[PDB]
Amino acid sequence: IGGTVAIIGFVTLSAGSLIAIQGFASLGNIGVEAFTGFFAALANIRVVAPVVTGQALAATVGAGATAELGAMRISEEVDALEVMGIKSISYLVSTRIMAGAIVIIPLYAMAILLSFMSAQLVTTIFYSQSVGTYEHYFHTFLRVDDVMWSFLEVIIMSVIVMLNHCYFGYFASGGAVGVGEAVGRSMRTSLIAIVLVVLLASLALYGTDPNFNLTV
Amino acid sequence: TESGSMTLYVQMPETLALNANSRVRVRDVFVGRVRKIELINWVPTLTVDVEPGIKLPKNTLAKIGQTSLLGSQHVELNPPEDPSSELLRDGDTIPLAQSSAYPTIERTLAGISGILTGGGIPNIEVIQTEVFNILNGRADQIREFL
Amino acid sequence: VLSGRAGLSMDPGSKVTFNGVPIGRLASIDVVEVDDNPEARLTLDVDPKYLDLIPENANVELRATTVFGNKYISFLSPKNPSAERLSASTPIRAQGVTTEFN
Amino acid sequence: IGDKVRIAGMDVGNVKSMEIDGDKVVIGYTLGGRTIGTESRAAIRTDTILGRKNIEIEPRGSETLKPRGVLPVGQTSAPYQIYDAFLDVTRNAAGWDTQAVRQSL
Amino acid sequence: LYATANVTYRGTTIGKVTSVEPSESGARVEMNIYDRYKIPADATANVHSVSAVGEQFIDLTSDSGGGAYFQPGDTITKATVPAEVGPALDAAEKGLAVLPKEKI
Amino acid sequence: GQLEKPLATVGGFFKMSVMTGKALFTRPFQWKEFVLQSWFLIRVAFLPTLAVSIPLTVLIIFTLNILLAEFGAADVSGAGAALGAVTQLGPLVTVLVVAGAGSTAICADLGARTVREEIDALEVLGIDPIERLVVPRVVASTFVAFMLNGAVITIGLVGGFFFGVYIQNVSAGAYVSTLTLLTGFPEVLISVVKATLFGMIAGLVGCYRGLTVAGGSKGVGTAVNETLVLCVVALFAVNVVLTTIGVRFGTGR
Amino acid sequence: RKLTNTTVTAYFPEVLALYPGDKVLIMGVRVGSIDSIETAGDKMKVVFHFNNKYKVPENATASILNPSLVASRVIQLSPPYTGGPTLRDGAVLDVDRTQVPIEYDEVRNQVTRLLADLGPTPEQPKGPFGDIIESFADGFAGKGEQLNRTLRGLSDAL
Amino acid sequence: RDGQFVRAAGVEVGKVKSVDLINGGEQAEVKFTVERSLPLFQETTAAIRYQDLIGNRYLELKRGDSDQILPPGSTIPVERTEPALDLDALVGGFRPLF
Repeated sequence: IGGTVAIIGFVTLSAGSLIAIQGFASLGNIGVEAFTGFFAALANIRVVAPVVTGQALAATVGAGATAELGAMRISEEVDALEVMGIKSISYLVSTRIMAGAIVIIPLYAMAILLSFMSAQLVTTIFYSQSVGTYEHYFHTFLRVDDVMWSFLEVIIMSVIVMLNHCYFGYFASGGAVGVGEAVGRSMRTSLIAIVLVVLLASLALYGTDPNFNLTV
Repeated sequence: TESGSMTLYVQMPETLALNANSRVRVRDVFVGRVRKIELINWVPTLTVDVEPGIKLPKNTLAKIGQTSLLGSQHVELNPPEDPSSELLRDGDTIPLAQSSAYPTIERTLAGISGILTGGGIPNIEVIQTEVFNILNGRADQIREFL
Repeated sequence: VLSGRAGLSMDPGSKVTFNGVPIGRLASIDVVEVDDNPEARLTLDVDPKYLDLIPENANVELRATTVFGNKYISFLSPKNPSAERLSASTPIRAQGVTTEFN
Repeated sequence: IGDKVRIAGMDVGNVKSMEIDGDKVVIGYTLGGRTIGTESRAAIRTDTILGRKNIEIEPRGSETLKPRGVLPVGQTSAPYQIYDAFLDVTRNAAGWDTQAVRQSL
Repeated sequence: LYATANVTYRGTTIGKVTSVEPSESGARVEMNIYDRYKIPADATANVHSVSAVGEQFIDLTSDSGGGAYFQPGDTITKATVPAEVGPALDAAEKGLAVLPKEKI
Repeated sequence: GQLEKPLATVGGFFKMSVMTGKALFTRPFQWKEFVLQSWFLIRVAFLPTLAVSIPLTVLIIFTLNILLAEFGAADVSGAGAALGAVTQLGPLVTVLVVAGAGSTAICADLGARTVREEIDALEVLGIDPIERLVVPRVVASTFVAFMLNGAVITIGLVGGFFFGVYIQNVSAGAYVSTLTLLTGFPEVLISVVKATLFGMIAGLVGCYRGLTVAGGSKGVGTAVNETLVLCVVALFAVNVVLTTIGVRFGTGR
Repeated sequence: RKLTNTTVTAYFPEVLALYPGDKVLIMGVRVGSIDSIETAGDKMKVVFHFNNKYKVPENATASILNPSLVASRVIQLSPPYTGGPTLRDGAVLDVDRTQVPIEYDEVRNQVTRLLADLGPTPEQPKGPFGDIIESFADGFAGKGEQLNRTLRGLSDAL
Repeated sequence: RDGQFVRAAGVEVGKVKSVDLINGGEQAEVKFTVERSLPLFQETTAAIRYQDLIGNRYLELKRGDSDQILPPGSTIPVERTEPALDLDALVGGFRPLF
């Protein structure tokens, strides 16, 4: 169906649609509905897109890695590697970490692109808002510095998630039954770690300077 | 809410839908909180907690006002122009004579709208038009007629 | 900064400005009894880069941003600025506070 | 579309359609099963300062307005916009000779 | 005016404000303008606000709309700033407060 | 033919869910298994639920407070604090910590039963697994999702209040008095509906994937991973649909 | 979109908060959109289009409107069509037949100017309006009945 | 609307049960609740006040002067009931002045 790319795309499109939908509804109820493009961007970059992309990446890539490493552990393939004079951790876990570091930036770029596209499409097609007003309030109140810091957060989070899932899959036990339990535990830990990382990074970055100006 | 805070009772004529946990302000400084807004014998009574270290004359004026147009409300406890030597102690009451409320934006606009709709405003322009017809190019002639 | 009243919609985190540009933020507000009269005392945290730029006789006003927005502390240069520069030990006062909607 | 339609200040329906017919706008709404007279007066009015609009109906007459009935343009009114008011004040005050006004007073 | 605010010509965006800093004579504003847009040398920089909520920007207005053009790295000495709200509220309150209402 | 392959598994899931509903409304209920599965899901997805809900609501409140303080309207923050927490934060944290923990646990447990031939042991004894196993697990999933959504909303609101008041120095009375400005009965009702549907769908997907495990040496792990991915995708789509339906009603309008 | 809608070029002294893609209205009903906005000397050239279903009078006025406090500004063709010659495709509207919103800084400037020019001063502490109110209240106090009687008698005699 | 607060001198004492139309739609009858401990009187008057600037309302009760207790279930006549601001009328009344 596309693999990690398709799942990431669907989940980020859903998150952007939710932002646009609820945002436009609430602002139209209040009356100040031209700020939707301003509201959506700060919703995606600050809170929604990093966390949502992290959970989808956790699920797909981390659960796949945990299952693969557990299957290798049960099938005595790690023992086969150790017998043939190979550092099992270097061959498996370090390779997974390098692959994740290489792959995370394109994945999060696609996630950000699709979240922005979904929010804009929902606001300016289904809700029939003019594209000019949306683009103005989007490009005026969005700072590329926020996007760069968000990319750094996502890279750190992906490294942590890959480490956690490789740990849970590498030391699996109990045959084929234990692999599923390892996957579940790894998923719980990954959710907690992703949310904590995003919270700490946002607290550190904008604790003093909110990096947003509207009034005088 | 800290130890040493004093408790006062303010008999407001009305509260203007003021909620509990609103801010008590002295010199526009948030220095207290309103605890309860129970209505006793059809006259609203407010229980107000004020932080320690504030001196208020016994004839202090209490006034319910608006903090911002799209925002909250508050209770101002401001000394009058002739403060008394006696001070408000714990449990003392600010009577109905010293309690008042600022006009709301709705009440002000309602008064203005009453003037506009019940005051014959559409006549004014007509009057002005006719005045413009009297004085149009005739000011010197009117002066010499005087 | 001492003043007769703090002003409504003036809370910690309010911008302190010089010539209209932010140079700091408001830290805290307190009520101080001066000659048996309560007054407002504001503590400002200012980046020391601009301290050498602010004259000693700088006018201080607790002005309003918008009709709906909050208030900010505004510093301006007087007609005859002093050679001395603003610092932590200089007593300063607010010339005026914008009138409330009440 | 979806703005409130009211009778005596209480909600009775919503706005369903707005179409251009000649030099007029035909606005179709619902009354929620209620009945108004054929002499009723409609008025588009500003609800809040942020720009919300709603229709107010004042029922008049003894005849009953049948479904798909149309109120005449002479029984309906349009609001005086807040931006129109600000425009009037500012454009009029910009041309004032305030020195002459003060001297005359 | 703040950094990342819009630079406009007669209301249309032609650039963005890079930095706003204090000075002894006021404020110093540095901005970047697309090279496709040339502004006349007699233009003035007016700080404006889009609505009552906020969204400040800076508009370069030239009545002539022609002639010599500014060069990169130059400065616009002519400036204008809005009337501000606090003084207006004070003036309105003081003007209304002096009217004798009993006489009215 | 390309679409016909996933459609077979889709039809198997739908037929299994229909049989589960028939067994729920026709055959006697399994109270003991329902209690056991309810307590299992509670013990497996309660602490992670709080550990994901508290930092997430703190982050949302921090972002909202700073953006509104720059905006100037910092007294209406509680409105947003309610508006997200009731309708999105609650059900979405429920989605995450139910699909990740409880759905995967159900899939792993039923896969363990399948690979150990316990399902065949039940089937040769004349017993029907769909009535004895799936129905209590789906009902327990729904019940636990309902309770966890309620707890998430409450904890998020309280944590947002405490953070905003004791850290960002907003006014407490403005927080508690503006909570009901944009949130009412429609919001809590749509939140309850979201939680119930999410729990039911997660239980159904977990049970269906657990019963159809492939064995081998990676079959159970693959089944758990597919369960998690399918649950995430389906719950996000259902959340989008229900959010549209809920905003159609609205408290503000 | 072309061949299905009529395109019109209009010149404005100022085009603020108006962007391509903003709506074009007739009597408040959307009929089209705005294509482009580019500087033309000291004016602003705005090319927009409206659906060919609707007809617009040849002497129409394209006015920029700001519907509310925070909204998307629109272009409305002010006179609704009632017959006669129609606005043909490729028409040009100059500054004489265009209008712009009032803007908020203009409102602030005029409020400040009127409150300063017609307000109290150190030499005139009450202001011109306060002084005229005081003079008319003091100078006609007790003369209401006398003035009424005099006016009635004058009207009857004349 | 229904469910909005009824406050006596600004202090919440009940809720609005329902609003219906009477006299052929020319008037609106509001049925509301008041805390049983609070008696109303023959000169008690009702008004409808803004809760905020985004469209929320509430009912406001003023005691009046007479001490004659209004029996429960009675109706306050239109002679002592007044509406809210009606902002559209306020804005439209400025047209001749400007």
